[PDB]
Amino acid sequence: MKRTFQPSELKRKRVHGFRARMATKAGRQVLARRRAKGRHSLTV
Amino acid sequence: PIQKCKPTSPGRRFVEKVVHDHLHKGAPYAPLVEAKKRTGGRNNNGHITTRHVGGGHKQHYRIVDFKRNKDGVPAVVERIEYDPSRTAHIALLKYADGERRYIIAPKGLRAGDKVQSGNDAPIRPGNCLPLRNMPIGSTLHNVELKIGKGAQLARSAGASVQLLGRDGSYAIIRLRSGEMRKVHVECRAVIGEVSNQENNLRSLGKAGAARWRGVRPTVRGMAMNPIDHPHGGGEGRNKGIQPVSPWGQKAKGYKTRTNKRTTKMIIRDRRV
RNA sequence: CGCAACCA
RNA sequence: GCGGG
RNA sequence: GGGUAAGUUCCGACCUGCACGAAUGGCAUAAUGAUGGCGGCGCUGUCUCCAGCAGAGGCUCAGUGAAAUCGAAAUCGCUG
RNA sequence: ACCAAGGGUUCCAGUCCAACGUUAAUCGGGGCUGGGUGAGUCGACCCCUAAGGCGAGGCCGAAAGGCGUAGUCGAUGGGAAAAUGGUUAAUAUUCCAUUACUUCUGUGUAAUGCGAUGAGAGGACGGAGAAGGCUAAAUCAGCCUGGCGUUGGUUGUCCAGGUGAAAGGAUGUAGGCAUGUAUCUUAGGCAAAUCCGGGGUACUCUAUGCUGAGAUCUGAAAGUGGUUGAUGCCAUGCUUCCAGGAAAAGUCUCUAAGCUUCAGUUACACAGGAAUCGUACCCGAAACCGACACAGGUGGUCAGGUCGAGUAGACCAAGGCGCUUGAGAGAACUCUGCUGAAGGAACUAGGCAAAAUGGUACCGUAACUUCGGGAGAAGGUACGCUGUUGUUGGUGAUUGAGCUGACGACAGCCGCAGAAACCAGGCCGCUGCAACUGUUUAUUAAAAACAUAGCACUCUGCAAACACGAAAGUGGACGUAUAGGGUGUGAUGCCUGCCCGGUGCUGGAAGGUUAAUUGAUGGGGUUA
Ligand SMILES: [Mg+2]
Ligand SMILES: [Mg+2]
Ligand SMILES: [Mg+2]
Ligand SMILES: [Mg+2]
Ligand SMILES: [Mg+2]
Ligand SMILES: [Mg+2]
Ligand SMILES: [Mg+2]
Ligand SMILES: [Mg+2]
Ligand SMILES: [Mg+2]
Ligand SMILES: [Mg+2]
Ligand SMILES: [Mg+2]
Ligand SMILES: [Mg+2]
Ligand SMILES: [Mg+2]
Ligand SMILES: [Mg+2]
Ligand SMILES: [Mg+2]
Ligand SMILES: [Mg+2]
Ligand SMILES: [Mg+2]
Ligand SMILES: [Mg+2]
Ligand SMILES: [Mg+2]
Ligand SMILES: [Mg+2]
Ligand SMILES: [Mg+2]
Ligand SMILES: [Mg+2]
Ligand SMILES: [Mg+2]
Ligand SMILES: [Mg+2]
Ligand SMILES: [Mg+2]
Ligand SMILES: [Mg+2]
Ligand SMILES: [Mg+2]
Ligand SMILES: [Mg+2]
Ligand SMILES: [Mg+2]
Ligand SMILES: [Mg+2]
Ligand SMILES: [Mg+2]
Ligand SMILES: [Mg+2]
Ligand SMILES: [Mg+2]
Ligand SMILES: [Mg+2]
Ligand SMILES: [Mg+2]
Ligand SMILES: [Mg+2]
Ligand SMILES: [Mg+2]
Ligand SMILES: [Mg+2]
Ligand SMILES: [Mg+2]
Ligand SMILES: [Mg+2]
Repeated sequence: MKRTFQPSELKRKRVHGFRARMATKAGRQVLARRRAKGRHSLTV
Repeated sequence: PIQKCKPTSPGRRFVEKVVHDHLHKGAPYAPLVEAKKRTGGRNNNGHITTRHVGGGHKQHYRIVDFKRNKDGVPAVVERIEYDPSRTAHIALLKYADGERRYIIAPKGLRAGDKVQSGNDAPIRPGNCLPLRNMPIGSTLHNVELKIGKGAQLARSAGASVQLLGRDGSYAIIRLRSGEMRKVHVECRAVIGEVSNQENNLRSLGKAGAARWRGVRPTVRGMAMNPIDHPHGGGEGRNKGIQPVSPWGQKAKGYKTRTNKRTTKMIIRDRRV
């Protein structure tokens, strides 16, 4: 069967990347939350 | 005119095609075409705003001169051409100084014929004139509504309007819908009827022919569930409801014109 | 007979 | 509570 | 009525239509359908009624090694 | 076998076997140690743009923000240039050899107008089909080298192996396209133009230019001919059809501005450069997506022989593998197959499943039909090998040899069977439903359901109806009533009766009833 992941690094970086998160208020709140938790990776 | 196809397969039995031996077989005039991408009926927000739209052949937009603002210069017809964007044919005019333009072809216009614009233009099919200088009872097409804007009315393949009579700064014309309207006499019209004129005798013959024109299939609201259409639901076939649109507007006879700004220009509407 | 008013 | 019969 | 030795199905009729019916279309229709029903020729292990044989498991040996379940068990029949 | 994606060292070598590997393991995609990826030409970066995104100002919005102009990004598309051979344990169009090519710099020499952010041309493009010319490739022959056969024969008309150097340069053919040239002139090209477009003349249309596969020449132990022949190339060509088939830059022409004896341009010569990143390895996979070394999934490219229409199929080549538990035994029972007396659907809800049919050529083929079909209807005949004899086609050494395709006629030979294995329609009669091809419940429903061409009703006069959105605005549509939206019906044939009381809708407006508003009257409270 064809499964749901189907990787593509360009699409990953354009949907969930750092600059994609920094481009909106909600994504910057995502970044603030993950810094508050102390995550070692902020984004994909 | 119209050619019926032999039933050599079930999808050909009812294909009535329109055939014109005088249309230019070849590439359009390249300086006058531009790209025209398909919308799918999606707006700014990416939402579908017009259903049943999508697919179809790739098409270029031909730049048709609707304003005809090159007055006093005679022009000669080079060729009549297929225009995928509309139902009428277009004529490629070569003006007397070398400029090339596209216009909506009149009914009997052929290669080699001469057209002109302005106040002085003779009465001749394809000549653009202000409604002051048109004779009463004439058959017109490509009619302005605002001064200087360009032809807006009677542009489809067999369209034409009747000039019924001028009184003051307004000529009264009759439209194809059966409606009597007034237009400022400074608006321009073109003499004659629009070209193609057997466009409505064709028969697509099969579903794929409609798909080639960018039409997607229509689903009846009767065939839906209540969550999707006000006609939806029911055990078996049921339409126990006054017919209505997907958004709940009545579909048989209910009038939807609400523009009060231009109502004083309508002398007599249809249905009278 | 209809139109409209109804918060023990 | 306003008209009709 | 036909078809079968024998037909609640099928086909053709009849009309007493519980409760058909004309664009929630009526009645037909060549072609088409992995569409529903019925019949026939061929062909057969579908069957009468199963027999033999081939390979793969099963079984025994060596190696590795699960699962659901589980109150505890010294966990038979019959009649009540 | 090779790429992209994805992975990320799994690649190679030495060493180790606890764990991992569905068993053992000395082995490994496991552990430890070391090594390995070489580019002006390959790809990316870069220049250019599509869909789309972001978007100075701007418009809109309680705020957050939304849309969008100028612009700026964004490949899945456009834009320079390399071949052959050799080499490592592991890289090679990258290293080496040989022979090329592209584009930049400078430094000169000789000539002299250079020209943009503007204008024009070009890049620039669909489906299908066909004829030809070619080439790769394959095969046979020739040539070179070796061989003389465990068992009859094998010094030949025998056996086996090997053996055809590319890019590039020159040349400019088969083919394809445009009539070209000169001169005068000019309501166009945001202003200019010697340029493009438009006019007029004279000669030309057995003329000029562009383009162009391949051949030839060159490169440069055997190393040369034939046949067949592409899906590759000419060819972004040609013909035809309608549903009418990206953009921008690089490129070329022109002038504006600006310079001017310079700078810039272009011809040549000399010298020097072409950065950066990727490059190992895996690709129907044990390395990617599926929790696994998982019978699944994964885009593109290459793809030989015999027979064959074929990329089907059987057996093989190159290449790669034996699928990471085996050994016995040969019970019931289960699975997967093969055969089966006599019968032949009696089975069963139901011929479910199996069996059967099956190729090529020729003969023959009903009802019905929308004249196309039905139809491969149904059904029947022949088919192997050997020899003899005929017609014919294609290439074309020297008109026509050698090689090769097609079609027959006779005669014989053999078997149970000649379509020999593999491969490869079962058919017919009556009937309901849906015209038809399509679509659908990913994962128990493929259908009579949905759609459909056609039909009808209705709305819509354009700042359209309608939809999305808070608005700005966007779609409808760069469309204009032969159009667009909604609703039902559903090819076609013949047709489609009656009812306007109810509920809708459309028209009408005499009267009744009726909101905010307005505030006449009357009543009260206060007290000079
Ligand atoms: Mg529609
Ligand atoms: Mg439903
Ligand atoms: Mg509802
Ligand atoms: Mg019902
Ligand atoms: Mg029965
Ligand atoms: Mg009914
Ligand atoms: Mg009726
Ligand atoms: Mg009805
Ligand atoms: Mg029976
Ligand atoms: Mg006991
Ligand atoms: Mg290894
Ligand atoms: Mg072990
Ligand atoms: Mg290892
Ligand atoms: Mg924006
Ligand atoms: Mg701003
Ligand atoms: Mg860019
Ligand atoms: Mg790309
Ligand atoms: Mg390697
Ligand atoms: Mg094509
Ligand atoms: Mg011997
Ligand atoms: Mg770089
Ligand atoms: Mg490699
Ligand atoms: Mg493989
Ligand atoms: Mg799984
Ligand atoms: Mg395995
Ligand atoms: Mg696998
Ligand atoms: Mg095969
Ligand atoms: Mg038997
Ligand atoms: Mg028998
Ligand atoms: Mg029975
Ligand atoms: Mg029985
Ligand atoms: Mg069956
Ligand atoms: Mg079978
Ligand atoms: Mg159907
Ligand atoms: Mg189907
Ligand atoms: Mg499906
Ligand atoms: Mg299902
Ligand atoms: Mg199913
Ligand atoms: Mg229906
Ligand atoms: Mg019908």
